[PDB]
Amino acid sequence: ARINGPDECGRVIKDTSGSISNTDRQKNLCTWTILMKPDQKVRMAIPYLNLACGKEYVEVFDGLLSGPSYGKLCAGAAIVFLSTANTMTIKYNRISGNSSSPFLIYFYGSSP
Amino acid sequence: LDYHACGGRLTDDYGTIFTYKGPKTECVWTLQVDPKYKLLVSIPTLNLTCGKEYVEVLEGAPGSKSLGKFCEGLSILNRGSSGMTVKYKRDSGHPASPYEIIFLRDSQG
Repeated sequence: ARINGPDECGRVIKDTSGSISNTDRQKNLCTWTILMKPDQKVRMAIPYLNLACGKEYVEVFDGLLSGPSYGKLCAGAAIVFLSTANTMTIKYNRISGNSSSPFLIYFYGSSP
Repeated sequence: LDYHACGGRLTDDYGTIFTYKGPKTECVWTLQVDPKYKLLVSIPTLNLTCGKEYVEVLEGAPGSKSLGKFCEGLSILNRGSSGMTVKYKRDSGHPASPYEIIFLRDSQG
């Protein structure tokens, strides 16, 4: 379903599909780990990202936070990611500030 | 979600269309979205056998204005409205090459 970003920071989302909205009122640090059935891989996409580069960034990890990083990003369109296993972590971080740049994250389980 | 069928009317916030491997040589997917939003179609790193197959993007239902036909392209990005169609066609006797088309509801929140 539709997850409200700020409410779920630090938690593991178990939905087979849904969307995470960042909101313009996000914490300075927020992490979401998506957990799928062991036979699945997670597919994630951000239709449009335009963060105040230099202040904010989003980073995706293949697995948990200790897993390989896909890199920090701040802008883009049709950004897509595929994990190698049934787990994926997304981290929003803002160096100083009160407001957040809003964005949506879509996700679903891809069972080959 | 992931789709592997030969065409259809799809409604999804984030969908990934993969190579249909069945006997049909032409597949047409009509993408729907809540009309309040626009669709973002992405066909990254396309590599088909030019001359034997192609992906075509239409403004609306089949028979509508064709926006383009391609077989290779590092990145093709399109923003359209609900009802937009993606079409894949190949010659009889030519096995479909691997492709991946992504459509997303374009939104920021």
